[PDB]
Amino acid sequence: VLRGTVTDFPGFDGRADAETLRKAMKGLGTDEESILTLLTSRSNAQRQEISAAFKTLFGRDLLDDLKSELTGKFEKLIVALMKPSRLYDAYELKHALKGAGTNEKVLTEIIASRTPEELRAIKQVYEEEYGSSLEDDVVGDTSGYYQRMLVVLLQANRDPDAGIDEAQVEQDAQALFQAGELKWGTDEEKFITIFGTRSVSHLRKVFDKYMTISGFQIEETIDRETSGNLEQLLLAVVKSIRSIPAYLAETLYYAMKGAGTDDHTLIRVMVSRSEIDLFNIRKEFRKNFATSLYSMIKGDTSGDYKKALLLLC
Ligand SMILES: [Ca+2]
Ligand SMILES: [Ca+2]
Ligand SMILES: [Ca+2]
Ligand SMILES: [Ca+2]
Repeated sequence: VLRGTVTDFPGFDGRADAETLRKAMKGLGTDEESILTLLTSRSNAQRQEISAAFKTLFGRDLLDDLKSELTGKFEKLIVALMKPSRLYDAYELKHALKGAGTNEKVLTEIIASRTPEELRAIKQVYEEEYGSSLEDDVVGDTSGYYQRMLVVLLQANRDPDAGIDEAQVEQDAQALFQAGELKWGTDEEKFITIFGTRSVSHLRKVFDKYMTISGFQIEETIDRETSGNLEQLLLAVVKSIRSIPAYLAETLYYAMKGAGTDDHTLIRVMVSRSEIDLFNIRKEFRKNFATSLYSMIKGDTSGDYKKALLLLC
């Protein structure tokens, strides 16, 4: 069952909260600790009510005020909290597509881990907000089978979980076996349909059967955690069919491991999942990585940015 770490604050008063925030901002400087503790303990819907209340009481726009007063990764994190939950994934998608080049990592990550229902809603908001079709901007920025696989997934049309046709489980585990042995370089079209179109429970049975045929897990054969956009996507889909919290816990782990931090991914997964499954991601993190998410964040981040992330966690 999915559990998030941010819920609605009981006893919420949008007006009183807008006043605290005004007082924190107003005058020389800023009180970041006041902003930080309030906005991490109100849900996203309550933050939208605070923005509305701030504007009725003061005629000032709350988010421009926050962008004025805050700086750096803390500012980026607060701005991300303030994005309406329904617009945020579409916002991240638009910013990976836009401009020169493209950030394929955010593309793989959101399209492979969002459910068909989330994707239909995202496609809708993206159009409404940006005028173009998510699909046309994706096609405009990606090439090859990576492009094809993304479009397949963007159709939000996986089969229903019902007819476990074990003959087609058999059949599909064979195709993937043969494809794995050829390093996913030969019959792309066959396996893009299997990974994009089958039901989640069919593909779980297919992944079990693959292992019984080969002796190893299917991600062993696709395991190049770098280099090759299609392979990175195949890996994100296999991982998300098994468990979307486990896959998102893993991208968090790799955002902090080594020199530096991928603060954009750390902010994106912490914020986008705070009210969906961040608790499940936490449990998966500890289980698969033998460290709690809190402790890795704490050693990897500093200042008010750290304080706010630890309160979200
Ligand atoms: Ca000020
Ligand atoms: Ca200050
Ligand atoms: Ca681009
Ligand atoms: Ca690091």
